[PDB]
Amino acid sequence: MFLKRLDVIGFKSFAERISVDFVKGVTAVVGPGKSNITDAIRWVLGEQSSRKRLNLAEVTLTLDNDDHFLPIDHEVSVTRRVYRSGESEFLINNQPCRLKDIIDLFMDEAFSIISQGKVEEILSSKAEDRRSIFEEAAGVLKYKTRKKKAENKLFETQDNLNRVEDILHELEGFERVNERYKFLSEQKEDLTEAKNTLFQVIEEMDEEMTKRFNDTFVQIRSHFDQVFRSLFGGGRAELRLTDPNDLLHSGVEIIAQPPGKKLQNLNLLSGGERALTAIALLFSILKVRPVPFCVLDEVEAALDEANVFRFAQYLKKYSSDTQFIVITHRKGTMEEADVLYGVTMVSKVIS
Amino acid sequence: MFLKRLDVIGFKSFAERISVDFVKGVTAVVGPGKSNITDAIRWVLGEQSLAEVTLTLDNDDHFLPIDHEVSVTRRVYRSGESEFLINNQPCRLKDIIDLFMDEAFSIISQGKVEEILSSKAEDRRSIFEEAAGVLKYKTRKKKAENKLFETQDNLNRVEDILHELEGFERVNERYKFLSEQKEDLTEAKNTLFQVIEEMDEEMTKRFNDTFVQIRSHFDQVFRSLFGGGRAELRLTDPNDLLHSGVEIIAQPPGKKLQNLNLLSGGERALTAIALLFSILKVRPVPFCVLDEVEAALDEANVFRFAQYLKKYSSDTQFIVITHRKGTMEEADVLYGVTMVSKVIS
Amino acid sequence: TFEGPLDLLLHLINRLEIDIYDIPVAKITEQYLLYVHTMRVLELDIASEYLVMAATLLSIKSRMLLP
Amino acid sequence: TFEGPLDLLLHLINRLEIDIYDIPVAKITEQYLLYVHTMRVLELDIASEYLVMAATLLSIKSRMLLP
Repeated sequence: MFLKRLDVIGFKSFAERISVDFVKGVTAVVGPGKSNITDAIRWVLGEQSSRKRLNLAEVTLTLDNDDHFLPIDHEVSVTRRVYRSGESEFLINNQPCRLKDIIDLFMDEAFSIISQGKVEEILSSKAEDRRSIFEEAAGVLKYKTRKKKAENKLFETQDNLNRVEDILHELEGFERVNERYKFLSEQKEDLTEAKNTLFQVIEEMDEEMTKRFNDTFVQIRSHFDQVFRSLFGGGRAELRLTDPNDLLHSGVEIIAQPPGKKLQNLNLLSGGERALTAIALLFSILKVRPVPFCVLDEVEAALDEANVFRFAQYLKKYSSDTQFIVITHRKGTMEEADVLYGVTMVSKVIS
Repeated sequence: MFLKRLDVIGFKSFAERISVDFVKGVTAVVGPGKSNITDAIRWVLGEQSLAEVTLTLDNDDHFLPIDHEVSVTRRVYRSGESEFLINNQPCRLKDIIDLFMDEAFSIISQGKVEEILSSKAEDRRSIFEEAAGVLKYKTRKKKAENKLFETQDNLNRVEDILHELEGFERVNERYKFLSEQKEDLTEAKNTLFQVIEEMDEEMTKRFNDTFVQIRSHFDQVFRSLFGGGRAELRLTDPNDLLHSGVEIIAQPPGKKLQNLNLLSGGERALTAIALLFSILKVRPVPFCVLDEVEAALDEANVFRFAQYLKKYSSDTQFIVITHRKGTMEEADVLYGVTMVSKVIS
Repeated sequence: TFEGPLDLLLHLINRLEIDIYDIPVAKITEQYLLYVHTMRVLELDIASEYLVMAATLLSIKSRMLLP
Repeated sequence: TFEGPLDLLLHLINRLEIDIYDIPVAKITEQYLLYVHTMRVLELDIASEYLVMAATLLSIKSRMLLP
């Protein structure tokens, strides 16, 4: 749930312990080497993101240890180490543990970790793969998995029929034969009936899957336009669909007209407009499948002021929802912030 | 599914690539430095675990075909970074599970077999709760309770206004309704714990229905190995099941029914191998590795055990590593490993 | 006290939804929509679980036929 | 073609089980037992999912009461 604290020793730029105490809701980070705090959590969490200190006005280091205070519904410590050679350990409340063990209360998605590159990760990607982001928010991916295996399972039961059709023709001609053939084709006829109606089921389920998809896709459209204005003030914003049908494998375009320039294509928009639109997009996807962890890594650096304001505004208002830790050099957020920790390059931090 | 191969470079004792080709079902490993191959998979999977220039990377690859041929490969350096690649494209770790949960494999060493036998009989039931598939309920039930205290505290906070409201048009219309509604609310609350009961009845019904099966096979497998004796798994606090414990008692042939350890020998060994074949019966997995596990067994023992795997083939893929003779010729395919280390048939 | 754990929490869950959202009018709200999604996606997923198991037994029964 | 995706694979799944295991006698087999477990644990888990969601709305509805 709401993160209590982060303990930091020997990690990247971090010489001494610098412990960070992490309020519920909004929190802040200032610098021109500060960037590395997201990476900490990012890394302790296990998502993708030298890795140990070595700073030359100080002796190089062979371990890195980072700790997540992080209270759940108890206070639960999640802590991660690495060495040369080196081993790596995992400790819940400082007792050593496995990694599958990390998820647990995580799945019984989770957090979002947002940097400037991820915001390009999206905008750039060929509009085919993008729908994955909506499939994910439409919660429709699990169906897609099991459906997929039920099919691979279905071809099995299929091939056995063909193998059965083979004896049936060989059986065209004592007491053995007639009693069997009468039954064999009796039973196989029953079997292809089962098979048929399963695909039937996949249809309906594919109807719900898509019903599921765009029911959600429509909601994400509403908020995309509504949030776009709350930031640009305003313009229109829509998310198109290449191949409106063939939905399951169809694509999603993102078109935005910031105030001034007419409704047109992203990028050739340029600016920190093409930035803002995505921040707008993200607040809105966050509306359909929210998560109680959000970090933002120097994301508003292309926005101009009142922009930076309205964005920072949005987080000011996004408080009681999820815990927000944003890291930036920006002024709009800094005073609109709640709690700041300064980080200055070896690096050091406190209020 | 059934592992195709393991590519090995720069890992622990491993200088050159030594690639291992891993048949379906039974497979083998010989040595007096061989021990490190389990560790490879163990490590690539993500579970806990002089004459040449030192090395700053380690790269291990899982060929491993699924229902396609799917490569699972893991690297580490000094500083150092670590990468993750499915079919040699870089990936995240949550991404590792997927087809794993949509448990999985068992990895068995001599220490894990002590990990079990030693542990205070309280915690042991976790192994049966896990096979009784009853742990998931236990999670959600747990959060529904923590959720239930919430709805509870709000009532108390509501009971408070209700007494303050003991005395215009506002009051009477509200109080009439307020206690109307709260009365309805404690009705909901009550019956939820009701539900937890029934679900706890099924949870335990679920537990020992499975616990009974694991008992049958424990005794049946014990004989197939010792030939025979009795083996039972007791229950400390027969009721209070959910938090109760599990003792493990065995009488190998000869010595009467008595307590493990003071049994000693590779008897106390065998019983656990027996136990494990049997837990494997209730929640099987298509991956099993065994790290020098039969080293305390005497021959015909080593035989019958090795026998069991000889017969356990079409079930799951078995990779066992040992210096033992019973298994080696009863094996299917052997790879020699000799200390830097090297391997092939 | 009878019938099931399940249907009884269905009598229930149903009775709650109405008492929160479907109260006079039935006002669609951001967290109402959320509520239906979370619920309406589940049923698909549960269905998809019985879907896999259905196809399974078929391959199994398909298989008992022949040697 | 009607009713649900679900109950129709219930008519089904039920019909399969019987055709494999519950065929004359109803012989309990190692992989029959397995079959029931995998199935009978599921329902508990599904129930436990609706269990969490049930308690949830309660805290929610408990909460609308008061400011």
